[PDB]
Amino acid sequence: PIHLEIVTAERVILSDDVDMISAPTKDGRVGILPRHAPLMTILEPGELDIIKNGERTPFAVSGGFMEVLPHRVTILADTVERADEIDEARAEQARAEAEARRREAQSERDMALAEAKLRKEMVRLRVAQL
Amino acid sequence: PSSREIKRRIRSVKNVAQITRAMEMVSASKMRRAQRNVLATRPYADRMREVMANLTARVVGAARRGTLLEKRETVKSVALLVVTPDRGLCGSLVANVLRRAGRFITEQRAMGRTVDVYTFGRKGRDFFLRTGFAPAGEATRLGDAPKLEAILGVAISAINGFQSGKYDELYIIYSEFINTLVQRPAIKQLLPVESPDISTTTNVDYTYEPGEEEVLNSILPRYVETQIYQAVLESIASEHSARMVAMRNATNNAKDLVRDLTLSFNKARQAAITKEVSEIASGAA
Amino acid sequence: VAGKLKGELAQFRDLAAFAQFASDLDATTKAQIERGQRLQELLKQPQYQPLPVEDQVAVLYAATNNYLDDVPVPLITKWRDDFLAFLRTAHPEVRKLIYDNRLDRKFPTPEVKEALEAAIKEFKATSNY
Amino acid sequence: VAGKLKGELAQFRDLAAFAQFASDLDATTKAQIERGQRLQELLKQPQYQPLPVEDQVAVLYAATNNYLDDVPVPLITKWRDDFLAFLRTAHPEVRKLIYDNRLDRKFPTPEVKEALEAAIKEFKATSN
Repeated sequence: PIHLEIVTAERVILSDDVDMISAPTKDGRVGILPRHAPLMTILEPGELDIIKNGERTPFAVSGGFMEVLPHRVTILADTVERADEIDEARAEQARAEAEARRREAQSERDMALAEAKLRKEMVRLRVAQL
Repeated sequence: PSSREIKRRIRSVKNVAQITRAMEMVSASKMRRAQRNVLATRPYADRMREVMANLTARVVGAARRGTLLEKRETVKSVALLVVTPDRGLCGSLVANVLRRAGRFITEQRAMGRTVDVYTFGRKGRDFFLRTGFAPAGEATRLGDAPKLEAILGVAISAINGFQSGKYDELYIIYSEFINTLVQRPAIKQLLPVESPDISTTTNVDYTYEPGEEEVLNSILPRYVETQIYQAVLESIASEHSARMVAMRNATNNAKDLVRDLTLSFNKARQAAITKEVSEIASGAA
Repeated sequence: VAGKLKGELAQFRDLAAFAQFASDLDATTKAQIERGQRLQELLKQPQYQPLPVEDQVAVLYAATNNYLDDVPVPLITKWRDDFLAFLRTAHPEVRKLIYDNRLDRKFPTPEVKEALEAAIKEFKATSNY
Repeated sequence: VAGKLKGELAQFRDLAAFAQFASDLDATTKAQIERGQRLQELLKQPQYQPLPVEDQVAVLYAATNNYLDDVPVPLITKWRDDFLAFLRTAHPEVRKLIYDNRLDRKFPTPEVKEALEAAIKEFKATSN
């Protein structure tokens, strides 16, 4: 019954309501519950746990911070991963990030963007007799 | 003025308008995603902004206010960040940010402090190389939606030099996104002094599990990276808006040129046909 | 049949300057450009090869509906040429059926519609592209 | 000698399109445009100053054989004038040799090739 927010430098991962947090604290793992006492802590490369009515989703956090307040619990984790996509083996998002992304998002754009700059540049000297 | 050479001019300029028409909308499409990326990154910067405000309020001792937050005395050497679009056709945005950086450099040299610049994008990189003031660090070929890892190659070097005493203050010059039509350069302090304009939110205290110093030393490098990441991403959105404005102006200029050339082509053909009937009538008589 | 043909050709001509930038464009814009390119390739015709009215009707019905989308652009002409042979040999009756009711006020019709649909589906299933 | 001159000048006219706008070209294109500028400036002859065949041949040989690459474009004309003065005073014999055997099928004779490149190097050492 505490508002959880997993925010990353690229996007927001999850912002739902959470029962319990098994945070990987630097000195030692701590539990975070609906009305936990105020806290803000560094994380270490580890495996954070979120409990949804008895179900655990390994939101492994490469690292970052976590500010806990009696009202909400924002995850300042600088880098966080997920054991989804067959424990990241399928890496469906990464799969697209490899093809659907990082292949056509910029490389297709860059060649097309540079190509337009060409036929722009060459035509101006071809019309450089007006 | 031969009623055919102007026709080639009309065809060429009409091509230019069509190319610029494509240029205007592709930048606008990338403008939409750049603004979308800015909005997505906003919670990450905003959420930790009050964390600095909360942390800076807790730590007040000058001796323990070490590492990046040290407000160094007798300033000697400041490193400044310039972010520039990789390609041209942006408009006055490239000139404005370089002029803003040039003014800032001259002001500091008047103060007696030596300057250094770290550049993002090729445009800023070549400009300083031609000036003769070689940047110590550069990061070109940045994508339309670059990741935080891309800027780490420059930010880490800036912070390490700051920690080692090579640099005592750190700045950024970025194309601030005011509106879709106005993109003014902006200067921001990177020395992590404090960010309490949010009134430190609730200003709630915390139990620093790794410790006061450890939390401070692990958040300041992250804070400046987020500030650089936002500024570079803001510059990307400002770049596309500036390119969109330049293309829209160019398209209108091209369209005006077409009408101007059309009238000259029209007049030439009437002048030619007036001659064309002239001698044949004269030859007939 | 050809009202949709004319409309799609006009739309593609409106976006003809974006043919070489179709990759980084809207999905609907890319689809329209692809459809226009397929149509222009379809309208390509060799010399001394007249097509009767019923055959052109069948080809245009196949083109307007989403049937040639899977067929690549460079092979649209060969697709059409092979489909004409298929109609001429495999289904001689559908061409006559189209020609007989070409003057009917309601062109689509229910019978001819199913006959031509079945012929097109059979041709596309038997052929590979 | 002038086949390379004509080819390089035409190529430079072709690459003027990239010269006008693009400044990200690699070093080979930069040197290509620089050589084209060298040649086109070298063509900037003044009025009432004709040059005999031997002088033009020697100057074009010096330019095409990369002996003029280090000279900046604004000073190339003065460099050429000084080179003509050098040939008219220091080494008239190389001019006489060049003019004597300008009709040979293979002009770059080793005898012709020497005492000319050496003269070019001597002039380069003398001035700048």
